[PDB]
Order: sequence, then C-alpha cells, then structure tokens
Amino acid sequence: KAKVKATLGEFDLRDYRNVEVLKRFLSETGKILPRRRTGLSAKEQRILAKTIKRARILGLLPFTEKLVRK
Amino acid sequence: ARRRRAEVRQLQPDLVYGDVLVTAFINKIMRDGKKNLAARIFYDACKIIQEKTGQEPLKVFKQAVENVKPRMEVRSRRVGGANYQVPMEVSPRRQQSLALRWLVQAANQRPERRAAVRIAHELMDAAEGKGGAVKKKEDVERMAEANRAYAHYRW
Amino acid sequence: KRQVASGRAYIHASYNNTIVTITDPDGNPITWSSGGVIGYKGSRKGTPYAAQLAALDAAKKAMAYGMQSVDVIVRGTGAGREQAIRALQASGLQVKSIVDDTPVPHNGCRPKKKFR
RNA sequence: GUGGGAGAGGGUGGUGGAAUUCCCGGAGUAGCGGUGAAAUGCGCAGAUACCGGGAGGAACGCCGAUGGCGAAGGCAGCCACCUGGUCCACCCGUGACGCUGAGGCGCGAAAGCGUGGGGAGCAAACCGGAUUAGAUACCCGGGUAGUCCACGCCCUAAACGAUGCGCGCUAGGUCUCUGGGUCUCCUGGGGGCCGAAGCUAACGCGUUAAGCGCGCCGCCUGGGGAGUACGGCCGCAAGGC
Ligand SMILES: [Mg+2]
Ligand SMILES: [Mg+2]
Ligand SMILES: [Mg+2]
Ligand SMILES: [Mg+2]
Ligand SMILES: [Mg+2]
Ligand SMILES: [Mg+2]
Ligand SMILES: [Mg+2]
Ligand SMILES: [Mg+2]
Ligand SMILES: [Mg+2]
Ligand SMILES: [Mg+2]
Ligand SMILES: [Mg+2]
Ligand SMILES: [Mg+2]
Ligand SMILES: [Mg+2]
Ligand SMILES: [Mg+2]
Ligand SMILES: [Mg+2]
Ligand SMILES: [Mg+2]
Ligand SMILES: [Mg+2]
Ligand SMILES: [Mg+2]
Ligand SMILES: [Mg+2]
Ligand SMILES: [Mg+2]
Ligand SMILES: [Mg+2]
Ligand SMILES: [Mg+2]
Ligand SMILES: [Mg+2]
Ligand SMILES: [Mg+2]
Ligand SMILES: [Mg+2]
Ligand SMILES: [Mg+2]
Ligand SMILES: [Mg+2]
Ligand SMILES: [Mg+2]
Ligand SMILES: [Mg+2]
Ligand SMILES: [Mg+2]
Ligand SMILES: [Mg+2]
Ligand SMILES: [Mg+2]
Ligand SMILES: [Mg+2]
Ligand SMILES: [Mg+2]
Ligand SMILES: [Mg+2]
Repeated sequence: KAKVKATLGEFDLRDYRNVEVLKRFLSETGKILPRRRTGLSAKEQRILAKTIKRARILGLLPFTEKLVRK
Repeated sequence: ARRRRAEVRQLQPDLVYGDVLVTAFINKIMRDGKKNLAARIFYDACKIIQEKTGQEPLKVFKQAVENVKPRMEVRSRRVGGANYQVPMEVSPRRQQSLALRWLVQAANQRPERRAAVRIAHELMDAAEGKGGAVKKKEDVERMAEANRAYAHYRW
Repeated sequence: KRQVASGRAYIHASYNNTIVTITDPDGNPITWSSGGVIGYKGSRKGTPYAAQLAALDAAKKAMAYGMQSVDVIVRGTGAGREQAIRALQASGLQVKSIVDDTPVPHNGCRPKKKFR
C-alpha cells in the first residue's frame, strides 16, 4: 500500500488552510492516520497533527465521520 | 478414539438379498448372539410383509429405513453454567445406526404377539410415513427447529 | 397510514439486547422491535436469533407501512449485531447502504467500575 | 556572549468538538435495563430507540510510541500571553569563580481538613435486589461526602530504577528521540535492548555501572515486640517528624 507522503508534492506541513492536502492524512473516518500509513517522520507527524487540529477548529477538516459498508 | 479414526466394520453381505443393510438390521434384531433366530425372524417378517401387502419387501424396507433417518438432532454443550441443547446435522453412518435402532425398538414396543409380526408391521408403518419409529424420529427433529436459538453454539 | 416508501433503519445492539427502529428519511420513527418485543425475556434477548427475529418483525411492520428502500445505521456491539443486518438484508427490503455510527466519546466522562 | 533547536515544563485568560446527564419539542408502542441466571429499578403522567433545539459539568478520541518534558510529585484538545529548565554550533568573553551539603527554607500523587463556590458522570458511607450454609463481600439497581474551582492547611506512599549528587577512566553491536556536520556515515546530547573486561550470594549490572577510582551527604547492625510507649516539636483536626 502507498503511504501519503510517497504520493504528494513539496507541500507545507504548517498550512492549516490547505484542506486539499490535509484531507489526504485523515482516514475514512475523521481520525488522524498513524505514521505507518503517512510515511512521515516523528517531527513531521507531530507538526501535521497540530495543523490538522487547527484546520478542524476552523471547520475545514471533519472532527469525526461515519463508517460505511460495515 | 483418541489416536485413530476407528475404522468402520464392514459387515458381510446378505445371503438372500445380497445387501448389507439387511445384514445390519438382522444384527440389530439379534440378542444373546443368536443370528440364526434373528435371521428367521426377519425373513418370516419378510414373507408376511410381502404377502399382507403385495409389494417387494426390498424397496419397502429401504423406503422405511429412509423415512426414519432424521436430518438434525441435539447435543449438550457446557457453556457459561449449565449445559444447553445445541442442534446440529447427522452423519450418514449415524443416521443408518439410529434408524435401525429406532426400527427395532419401536417394533418390540408394539402389541403384536410374535416377533416377526411386530417387525413386519413396523416396517410397513415406517414405509407408509407413520408408526412409532417415525414418531421418535420426528420428535428428534422437533428438538431441532425449537432450540434453534442456540444455532451459534454449533461447535 | 403513512406510505413512506423509503427510510432509515437504526440497529442498537448491546450485550443485553438488540433493538431495531425503522424511521423516515428525516429522522422520525415509524416502527420498532426488540428481543423483548418478541417472546424472549431475559438474557435470551441478547442472542443473535432474537436480533434476527426483531429485525424481521420491524421489517414486516415497515412493510405494513409500505417500506421498500432502507438505509441502515448501526450503533453498538453485541451478539447478533451482524445477524440483525443479515436478516434485514434478506428480509425483502432492498438495503441502500450500511453505516456504523457507534457513538464514541473523546474521553469526557468517567465510566462505571465495570468499564475500567 | 552570539546564533539556532526540540518539548503533555509551569502560570493566566480564552476557545473547539465527541460523549454522558437533564430540560423543551416532534414522531413513535410495550418494554427497557440488567445478569451465570435473575430481581430490585424505570415505563400508560408515554419510557427505551430515532430526530431537532437548549442547559450544565467534567475529561480531552485518532495523532500516541516500546515517544517527549520536569529536580521529584508529576505533566496530553486548540489559541494567545507571562515564564523555567535544557541541547547544539561558533572558540568570542571572565579566569578555578568548583563539587557536595548537617540545619534552615521551598516544592511535594492521592486521600483527608477549614471557609466559600460548583455538581454532569463516577462514587467510601448508606439504601435496596441477588448469590450463599450465612453475604456485613465480590454481581445488579440507587446514592452522600468526595471527585471539580478559589484560598488557606495537611508533608504521607511500592513518593521505585526499591539503585543520593558530581567528575574522571574502562570493547562493541542494535533500535530510537533531538541538534550539527564535508549527511553508505560521522559527531554531540537523551531514551531502550544485547553484550567485552570486570563486578555479584545468585538473579543479574555492564560508557544510562550494580565495573575501576576520588569528594561529600543520608542510612544500616538478628526477628517479634514496634513505627508502639514516654518526651519534645509541628497540626484546626486527622495525624506527622
Ligand atoms: Mg438482557
Ligand atoms: Mg505544556
Ligand atoms: Mg501550560
Ligand atoms: Mg419526549
Ligand atoms: Mg408505571
Ligand atoms: Mg412499576
Ligand atoms: Mg445543573
Ligand atoms: Mg494510545
Ligand atoms: Mg529526563
Ligand atoms: Mg522556553
Ligand atoms: Mg578563548
Ligand atoms: Mg586573560
Ligand atoms: Mg546542590
Ligand atoms: Mg536539607
Ligand atoms: Mg500533598
Ligand atoms: Mg486532594
Ligand atoms: Mg473540601
Ligand atoms: Mg452509578
Ligand atoms: Mg454501587
Ligand atoms: Mg440478602
Ligand atoms: Mg555510594
Ligand atoms: Mg542531520
Ligand atoms: Mg547515546
Ligand atoms: Mg546504546
Ligand atoms: Mg564474564
Ligand atoms: Mg543487561
Ligand atoms: Mg558512574
Ligand atoms: Mg551490589
Ligand atoms: Mg530510621
Ligand atoms: Mg531485638
Ligand atoms: Mg504510620
Ligand atoms: Mg524517654
Ligand atoms: Mg506525641
Ligand atoms: Mg496541640
Ligand atoms: Mg496512620
């Protein structure tokens, strides 16, 4: 399986407003993806988590979602 | 059978029909090791069942034993306290054994004085779809479809 | 007396019971059923067979209301949490989609001693 | 000193969503809940389930780790402000200004105390239901103090790495966090795991020493009696030293 960073450009990990790329790091649900599937380093993941939370509070990213086909 | 599969005994064929189920039934009629008297019982019953109804005793025997074979039963399984009655299907070999045992036990629970008469009338009733052996079989099957709420305890 | 023709079906399953509420596309319920609505009384209500029978009974009441297309919502976990959906699939109601919307907190409340 | 860096380090104020409870409304019947089974309990004054709205308190899912920070206790949503510690590179400045530390002083989980607030969920005591030979328990239903906040006390702990602080010396290998570098790698500084020499009664320790040394502090001297008695000091008390 592909990790998120492997298929992505040279993007800003500190931009909470770019929903297009931050959506890639959320799961099928609103959960933040683990480092196993994001292919990020510890520092990269630590920054991404805070930017994702920022985007969430601005109503740009979903706090939680609903699972399908279950 | 802790180690092996306990290979099934292959009974000898029959001297009259050449069929093995007849030998099995004759063994189920035998008591105290008298296979001669049991064979005479079964064959006088064969004559009686072929005369009182003008059909071949072969296919009537086969159809009766087929009618008595059940398709489901219950076994007790210990889960969370006292055990429960869990339904399940049956092996073909066990279906054979249970059918023959119910045949003999319902035949000897009959009123008829002579043994051969009991055997013949029991086989007739079982071949028609009624009688005591088929009643016990249908009670076994009625145990299924009843406690079917335990269908998740199959094991 | 409604003729709804389409709606949602919520399956709330626990380890003590399973209940199904069939509702309309804007949230109001139409019919419902559970392991106690049908004959079972005690722990028997938590078996998957009771869940199947509850789903089937609710689906037939929905037929009485005239339900054809159904969207499924699932909350909770228990025996027959899936059997309810299987019976609901084979009940005669065309299943639109299945969704698991089990409510999970973000660690706000303190559980009972049983759950820690 | 300069220039960079990581962080649930602390304080203050704000703020977000999920969930529980409660209230309003809609729609909707006959049970829900609970257990190994059950019953108390709740429900026809309409519950449970579903939908919409409102209120309030507490705690921060995924990220999250075998991770990070702190002297220890301990510290996880997000934002801003105030502030501590620490690491690295440059080789710039002072020029032994150091180490330890009886007493003192400050900090110190939880529970507990006082005054005043707050109160969803949980929940000692307590009220019931079961289970059992009995049930004063485990299991179920309720439920007060408390848990939360402000301020002032309390000074305990398996307060644990059961390993005081500092410095120097003594094979490496592997995983990792965070810096710098000419960036298969090297070089610092933290977190683990194997293992040289050596140590150990053994288990085990082994550049994060329980090894080889040095300085300073604390403590030990058979078990029970007993962390008891008396005395003193501290404390509102409980009680602590
Ligand atoms: Mg139940
Ligand atoms: Mg902090
Ligand atoms: Mg802070
Ligand atoms: Mg209402
Ligand atoms: Mg009532
Ligand atoms: Mg009542
Ligand atoms: Mg209130
Ligand atoms: Mg976790
Ligand atoms: Mg540290
Ligand atoms: Mg700082
Ligand atoms: Mg110089
Ligand atoms: Mg000089
Ligand atoms: Mg000092
Ligand atoms: Mg001192
Ligand atoms: Mg304290
Ligand atoms: Mg306290
Ligand atoms: Mg108080
Ligand atoms: Mg409670
Ligand atoms: Mg209780
Ligand atoms: Mg009692
Ligand atoms: Mg020493
Ligand atoms: Mg580098
Ligand atoms: Mg190191
Ligand atoms: Mg190492
Ligand atoms: Mg050695
Ligand atoms: Mg070792
Ligand atoms: Mg040392
Ligand atoms: Mg030693
Ligand atoms: Mg002492
Ligand atoms: Mg002594
Ligand atoms: Mg004491
Ligand atoms: Mg004295
Ligand atoms: Mg005293
Ligand atoms: Mg006094
Ligand atoms: Mg005491």
